[PDB]
Amino acid sequence: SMLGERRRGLTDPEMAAVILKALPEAPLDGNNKMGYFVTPRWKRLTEYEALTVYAQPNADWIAGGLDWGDWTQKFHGGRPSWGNETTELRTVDWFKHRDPLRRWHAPYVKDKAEEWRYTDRFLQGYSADGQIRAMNPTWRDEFINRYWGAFLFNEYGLFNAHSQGAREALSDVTRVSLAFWGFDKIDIAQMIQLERGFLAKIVPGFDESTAVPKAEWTNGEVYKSARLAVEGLWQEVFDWNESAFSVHAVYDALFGQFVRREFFQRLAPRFGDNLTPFFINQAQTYFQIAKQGVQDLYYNCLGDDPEFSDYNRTVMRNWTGKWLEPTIAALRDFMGLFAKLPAGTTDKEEITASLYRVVDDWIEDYASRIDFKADRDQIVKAVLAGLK
Amino acid sequence: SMLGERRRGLTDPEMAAVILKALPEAPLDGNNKMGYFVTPRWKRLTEYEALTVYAQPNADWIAGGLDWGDWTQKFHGGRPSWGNETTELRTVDWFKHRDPLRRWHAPYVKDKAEEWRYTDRFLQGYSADGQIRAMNPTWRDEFINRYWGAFLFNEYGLFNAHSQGAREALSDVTRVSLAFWGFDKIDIAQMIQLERGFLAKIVPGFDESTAVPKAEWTNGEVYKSARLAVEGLWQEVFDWNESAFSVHAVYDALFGQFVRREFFQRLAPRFGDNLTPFFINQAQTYFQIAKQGVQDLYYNCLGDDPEFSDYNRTVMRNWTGKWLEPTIAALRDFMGLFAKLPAGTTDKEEITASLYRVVDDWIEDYASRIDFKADRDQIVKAVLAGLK
Amino acid sequence: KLGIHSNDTRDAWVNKIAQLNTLEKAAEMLKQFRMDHTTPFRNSYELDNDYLWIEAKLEEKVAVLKARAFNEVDFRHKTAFGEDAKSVLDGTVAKMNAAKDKWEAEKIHIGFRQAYKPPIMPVNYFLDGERQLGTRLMELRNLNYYDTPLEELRKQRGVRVVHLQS
Amino acid sequence: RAPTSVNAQEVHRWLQSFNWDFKNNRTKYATKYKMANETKEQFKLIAKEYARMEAVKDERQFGSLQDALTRLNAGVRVHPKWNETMKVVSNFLEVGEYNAIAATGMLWDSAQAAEQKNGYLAQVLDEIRHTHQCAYVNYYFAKNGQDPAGHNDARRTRTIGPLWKGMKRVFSDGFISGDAVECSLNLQLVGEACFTNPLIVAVTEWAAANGDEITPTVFLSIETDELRHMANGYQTVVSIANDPASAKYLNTDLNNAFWTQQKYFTPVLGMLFEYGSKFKVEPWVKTWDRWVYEDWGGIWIGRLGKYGVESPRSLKDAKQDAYWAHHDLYLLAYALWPTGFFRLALPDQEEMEWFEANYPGWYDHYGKIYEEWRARGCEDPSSGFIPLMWFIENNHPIYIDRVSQVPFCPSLAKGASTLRVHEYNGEMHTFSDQWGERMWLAEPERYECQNIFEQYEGRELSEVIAELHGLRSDGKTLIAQPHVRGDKLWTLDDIKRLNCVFKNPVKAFN
Amino acid sequence: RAPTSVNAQEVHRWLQSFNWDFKNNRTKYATKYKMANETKEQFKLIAKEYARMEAVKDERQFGSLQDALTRLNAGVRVHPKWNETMKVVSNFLEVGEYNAIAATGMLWDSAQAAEQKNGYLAQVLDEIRHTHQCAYVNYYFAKNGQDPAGHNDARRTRTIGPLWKGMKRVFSDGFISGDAVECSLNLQLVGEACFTNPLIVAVTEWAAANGDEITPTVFLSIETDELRHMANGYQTVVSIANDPASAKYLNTDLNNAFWTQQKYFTPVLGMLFEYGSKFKVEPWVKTWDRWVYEDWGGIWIGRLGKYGVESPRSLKDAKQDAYWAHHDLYLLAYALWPTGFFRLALPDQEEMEWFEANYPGWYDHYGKIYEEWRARGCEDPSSGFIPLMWFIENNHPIYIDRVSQVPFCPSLAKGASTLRVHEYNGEMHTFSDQWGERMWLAEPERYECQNIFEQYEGRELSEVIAELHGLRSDGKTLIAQPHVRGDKLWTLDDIKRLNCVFKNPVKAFN
Ligand SMILES: [Ca+2]
Ligand SMILES: [Ca+2]
Ligand SMILES: [Ca+2]
Ligand SMILES: [Ca+2]
Ligand SMILES: [Fe+3]
Ligand SMILES: [Fe+3]
Ligand SMILES: [Fe+3]
Ligand SMILES: [Fe+3]
Repeated sequence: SMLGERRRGLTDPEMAAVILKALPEAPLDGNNKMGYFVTPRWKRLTEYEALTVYAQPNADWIAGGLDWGDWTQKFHGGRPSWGNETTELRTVDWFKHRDPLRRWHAPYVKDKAEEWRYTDRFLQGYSADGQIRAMNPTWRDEFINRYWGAFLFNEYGLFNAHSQGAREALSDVTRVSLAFWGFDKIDIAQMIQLERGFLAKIVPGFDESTAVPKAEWTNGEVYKSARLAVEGLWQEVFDWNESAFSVHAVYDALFGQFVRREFFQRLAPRFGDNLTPFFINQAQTYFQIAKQGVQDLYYNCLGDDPEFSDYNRTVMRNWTGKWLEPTIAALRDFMGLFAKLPAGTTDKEEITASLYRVVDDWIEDYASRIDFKADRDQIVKAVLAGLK
Repeated sequence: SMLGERRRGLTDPEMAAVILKALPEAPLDGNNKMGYFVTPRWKRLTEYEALTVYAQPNADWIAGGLDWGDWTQKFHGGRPSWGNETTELRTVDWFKHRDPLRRWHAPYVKDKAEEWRYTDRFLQGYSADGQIRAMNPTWRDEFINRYWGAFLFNEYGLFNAHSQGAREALSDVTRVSLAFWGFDKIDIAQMIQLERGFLAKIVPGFDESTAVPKAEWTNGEVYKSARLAVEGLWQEVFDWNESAFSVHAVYDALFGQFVRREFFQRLAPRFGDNLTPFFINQAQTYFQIAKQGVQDLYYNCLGDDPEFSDYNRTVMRNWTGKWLEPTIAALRDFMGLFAKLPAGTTDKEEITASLYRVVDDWIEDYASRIDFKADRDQIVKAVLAGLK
Repeated sequence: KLGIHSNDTRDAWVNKIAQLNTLEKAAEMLKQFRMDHTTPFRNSYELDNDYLWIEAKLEEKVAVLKARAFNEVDFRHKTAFGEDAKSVLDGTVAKMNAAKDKWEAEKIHIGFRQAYKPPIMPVNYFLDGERQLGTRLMELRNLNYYDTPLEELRKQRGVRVVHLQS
Repeated sequence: RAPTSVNAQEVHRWLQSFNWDFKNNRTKYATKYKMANETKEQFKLIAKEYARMEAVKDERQFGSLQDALTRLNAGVRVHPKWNETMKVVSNFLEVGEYNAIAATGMLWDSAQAAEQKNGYLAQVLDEIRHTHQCAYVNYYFAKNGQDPAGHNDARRTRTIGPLWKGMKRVFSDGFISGDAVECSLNLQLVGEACFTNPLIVAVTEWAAANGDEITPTVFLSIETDELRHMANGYQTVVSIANDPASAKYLNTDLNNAFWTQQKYFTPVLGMLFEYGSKFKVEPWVKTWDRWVYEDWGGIWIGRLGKYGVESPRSLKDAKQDAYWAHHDLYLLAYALWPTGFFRLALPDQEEMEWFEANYPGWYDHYGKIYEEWRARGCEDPSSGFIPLMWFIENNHPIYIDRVSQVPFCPSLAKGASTLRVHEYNGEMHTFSDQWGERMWLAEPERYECQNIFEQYEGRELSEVIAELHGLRSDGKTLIAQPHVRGDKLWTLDDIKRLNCVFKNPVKAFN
Repeated sequence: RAPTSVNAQEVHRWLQSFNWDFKNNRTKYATKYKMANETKEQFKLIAKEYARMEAVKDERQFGSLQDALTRLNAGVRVHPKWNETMKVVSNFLEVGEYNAIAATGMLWDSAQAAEQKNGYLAQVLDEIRHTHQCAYVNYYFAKNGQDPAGHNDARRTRTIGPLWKGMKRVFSDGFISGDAVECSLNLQLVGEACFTNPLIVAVTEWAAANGDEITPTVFLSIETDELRHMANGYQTVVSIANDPASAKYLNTDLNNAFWTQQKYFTPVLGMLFEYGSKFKVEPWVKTWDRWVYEDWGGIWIGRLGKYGVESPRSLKDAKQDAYWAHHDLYLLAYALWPTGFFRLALPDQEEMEWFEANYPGWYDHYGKIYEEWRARGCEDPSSGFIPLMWFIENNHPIYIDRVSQVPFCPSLAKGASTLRVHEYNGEMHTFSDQWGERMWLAEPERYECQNIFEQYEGRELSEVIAELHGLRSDGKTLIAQPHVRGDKLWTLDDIKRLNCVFKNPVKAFN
């Protein structure tokens, strides 16, 4: 009917009158701030912290927990739902971390949603503007379809490396950040495929199938060590912090940043490719976003922990060395790719310049943070040994 | 108080009961579709059409109007508020136009808003990723600051050419499309300045003042004929359709597309500039969006009008010939810019091929639609004379 | 058939318009129509309820005929009567700037519209004319706008005062 | 290498320099004034930021409408009378919003300083937003309300009635036809600053009082954009203050604009508020005095004194004529109820008491009239009676002001009873006041609007209604009604039974 | 050069091929099952499209909340009892949403097929959204409601009471501790399909009936995401059905999961609905039978028969224990009211009549007890009486089930009254049913959760409350109350003067 059969207490005269009659004269407490007991990281408490901090029901035996007692149900054997035993790092409070971008679910999906629609519009304008006409065929059919495509498996593997951390994270603030770091990685993998699919629609014989790019990743030489390093960071690491730290503060900070920015991004324009850079722009914006979160957790919180600062720095310096070697090996193999480039595309002076930018940025943003004295010249040299 | 003083009929028991008692048992009419009398362009009436078509109070003496009688107040002298006398074009119905993208105000600001926030994230990621390091100093300080900068005045002039149209358009659908075409042009002009302001922040010594680009626009040679054309299109044209048609279906489709896409977007990448292409990409998307609307109004609605097709095509051919000459002059002068590039940047063959792309696209998307007999080699030949 | 949007008068004129097959005859009929049926100086108010619509239909015919008869340069710069539009515009503005009072000015502006409204004069020149003629007309009309008592203003306009109440 | 960006203000800092000089860089519109080339604007906006701030408002607005408000059946639980009032309030406002787009496009063309052009541009975009918002209110009530007829086709059914003509004068033609500056005064300095801004807020109060939470949601959002337009109006005056022409013409254009706007809103708003509602918020008499005399005529205008702006010379006249104006008009609107696109109701017992209490003498005049019409059976379809007949039987002709289009019945009105009839070059003209009379005498060619009696002369009523689609979806029942109840709705045949034929009242004069 | 793009489906078509073979490519979690590596998912989403479809929902939701609902003072015009109920409903659900994140992360790790991992991943992100949505509900009621205490600090004040322990078992630990498949059954196959999905919709119903339009706005949005989670649970079974282990373990993990979930929700949900409201929507007895027997036990489970899934062998037992379960529990919850973070009320006259009508025998047992406590002054601070005292006086020990953590009183219960007490390696254990007893006997190390009597043993009541911050802003008045009126609120001192000291009831068997 026009009015419906259900009566609602906010609008129904009879029911509302009863409600109004039961209401107190004024609120029974003047403290109308949810999460008022949370220690703000900034001037005043933020919506991000109020809605996130302490959502995880940890008891006091897990640094920072406000609850008490053991878990109600544990794993067969006795393993606790969540416990200090799932990671080497120690802290005075697992709820200290703060995403500098203060991302809770709403802002997160709002930003990615805008990017999706912006992306849809870009592709539509790109295709209508016939800009594909300026892209080099070789670069398109060889370096974008095969090698850029193969890199999607790298990002995908790094995404999956976050699975255990999503289950084991010891606090809400750390779980949310971790989840978002991983989600952005599979997004990039999906964007790599999206571009291959776009080309398939506007370039007659172009095949979007992942067969070619997959064979390159699984049986190629360029990404052999890269794949091995990814297979390790993901399935051989059972420590959620080692996984997150080693992926973002070691491997992706070096290999990832080189392949994305120093190779495809830097060289794409020279081949009339404004398409690939559009997506790499997103991957880089994402890398930078996740970086601020990664730095705050491992350096600002754990690295500079008022009680375990020295201990954690020792563990992270340890992991750095442990994974710097497979990462170096990953770069070396990738070097072989430069030999497949058309003569004159790039030289060794450029390769060396790009390699130093990555390593230097790494030392400036990660290495120096935990006192991991690294030799820039030794690194660039070891990687450079992979060229023709 | 907790409940406040103002009582609302929707929730106040006494008032709501009074309201509910006066209500009919069901709606007094089952046709709950606003704008049900509007002829749908597509399968079903769209929200875009319902909220827009017939908002303009035109009487029947202005083709397609549903009202009757003269305006209530006219200009001193007798000029009508809106009238057939403000444009040479004729039609059986001024309300036939439909923006293929169906943009009313909400969808329009939503998309531009997404683009604004995406832009901010990009600049932050670009600056944090230090990508500026790869930009050639000469291209940055000479071609971006002076020549790309000067182009903002071109787009600003085209924006202003829409002022009279905003006032004179003979229907809601055309006024809305027209307003959005103009608004996107000033947005582009502001994005050019925004880029210069951004560079001033991340590049020591870079002056964001418009003095240089403005001196180039107003007194230089490269843009001399471009400026003469813009001044004419904007201030010497008093017919709102001649303005929109000539701007979008002649001048901007030829000169605009060449400068933005064939010069700056095509060459920026060759100098380590991923910044300018970011903004040009928005300009091109906007261009392609406007094209759809421009084509619907001038070709689908007017050029193919069941009663005035022949007449309108004759007029638009007239306008095309009128403005093609000044447009060719604008391109010819712009050819002078190529001599300032570092030797080896590009050559006569690339320049010619790119001119043909712009001319061929124009013939296909615009000229052919009204049977204008454009001679592509004669047009390119006339432009190439400007090469020094 | 006496409707608001459709009626015998409108039908009769549509038939009359269908028979104007040359530019000169059609343009002349349009100018005559404007003298006979438009502005407060119109020869009669007999077509008050339909003249606006009928005028638009007559305009349509003159426009299509002019586009077919004129070469491109003339379509842009000549009036339907073959006059040089710029000359007409400049000449009329000259007269306007010489007008001694608001009474002479209104006659000039109004007459210009009745004679040259598109499709007679090209839109570009016509609206440039609106810009200049309107400015002067207002400058003269709005100076000391309330100084003249209504009793006297009625005499100046030349109305016949039929009835007054207070 | 730290995250940096650029904001609107940083780009806007250079916007003034965007315009350049060239011989023909000048407005295309006739004007007695010269807007200063260095005029600045109050808000430092650019396209991108403008879109963001408006997009945020839309989110909240449409979210409320599509979700909670729809779940609460907010489109239905509104008093019948108010559902009808919104058909008129929202669609009439819509045309004002729409023409304001063209008006500011014209002002954008007039301004020579880039910042001033930019200020007008923001309004161009806002008025498009407002047009779509008002459209959405009607769209929403048609889709979810108790009576869609009218809400669903006002864009064409509004053409049947006389109230629409006057609305076009103040909200359409008044906004775009004339000296750009005169248009600015009608739109911004008078229209928005004096009437629409206050009107929009007031409507949200009356709507809430009558159970309407849809209108407050949209109108309150519309209101957030008005600050920019007020500034545009203020800057218009500033931009022309240093020009000699200003001292000669400004106050005249301002007085004409004030009388123009006021002539329509004084009677119409008070009518919509008091007669188009069940629950009353405030008596129009006090509302009008505060808006026009205190807020606008005093505060707002006073601030412009430094620029040569004076209080409209016709202000006193407006006040004297204002007291009974809306009451006088409702008598005419109800008598001509078959020509509307909404349903009207006679004041109920509780309402007559409210009217008499707030306007002593109301009952002895209007009250008794309504009681008589009720007895004559004006609410019943089988009565064969329409109030218009009463005007005929008692020799009370209804005229239409040639200038403002406002209907008036000088022989019955408690307010202004002035009538001036002139014959000029074979045409008769009727005026209701001395300001509108001067306008026509001095500018005959600006005011040739034909009235409903002139257009409908010799036409039988039911034929006009049918021709202009004044029927409900059943193709027989009239959209307009003399009562707001759900039963006994008048049909086209009931109006045809009656045999009412329009005649031009001025033809009686020799 | 036609405008072209690419959608989610076109990219998702190749998602399955993203995973590649290699030695250690296997789950890191102990499990008895093998999920097929060719398992597909029902929805073809990619990260970007997922964000957009959720962003659209957020827009509506937050729009309604910040605008129309706030303007209507929706946060205040809610029945006092419901304001309190939402402190429990929203925060307790929040932890379920939160642990579900970790659970699906665990399932994402278990799944080997890229599409199955993707299905779980979508839920990982959805549960994050739900965590924040539930948080926002408490946040909103804290900011705009009649009583922020509890709404503003439930995350820590919930640790004081016994009801929270059982919530953690079904909504936290049951979701993440054990075989991945057992967790999946607790979360998706049972939890979500049988209880949470229906519960969330029902809550919007009870909320609306009690004036709460805030909860419907948020919960109805949460509800639109559940279809993907239902699919995940269903596909979990499909992915292991072809494995031998399945036939040997599935029905056992399922039965244990069913008993686990129902053990808490059967009494708790009925209690929150019937006793946490003024206006009733439907008797819990009727609801339960439909949800559990009809909808889930029949239709839902029935469709999985082809995969070897059978009805939990404990179903009939669950139905037997259900009838008086919620009624028995409220007696305990009210008796221990000082340990909560919300205010409770005794049934009024209309409610008692409703309970008796729908539950014959209710009055003679529960009714008379409540009236006895009330006449004795349980609502008055100066009475010096807390119902807990009545339990001691009449020798009615309250125990905590070692497995489910659900409080039970065998000597008074109208429902189940079985009790099993065991000693093992120096520790006493109390069980309330044969299913839970088995779980503990077979898996002693999985259940060592200390109960409130064990932790608070020897402690004086006001000390526990003070220590765990069970106070309002003034630092003296208790968050929890034995009534929902605005006057005569109990203070920490009122409790301290009672000198109530906790004892471990199990020690009486020593
Ligand atoms: Ca030159
Ligand atoms: Ca060459
Ligand atoms: Ca040729
Ligand atoms: Ca006579
Ligand atoms: Fe507006
Ligand atoms: Fe406005
Ligand atoms: Fe959920
Ligand atoms: Fe779920």
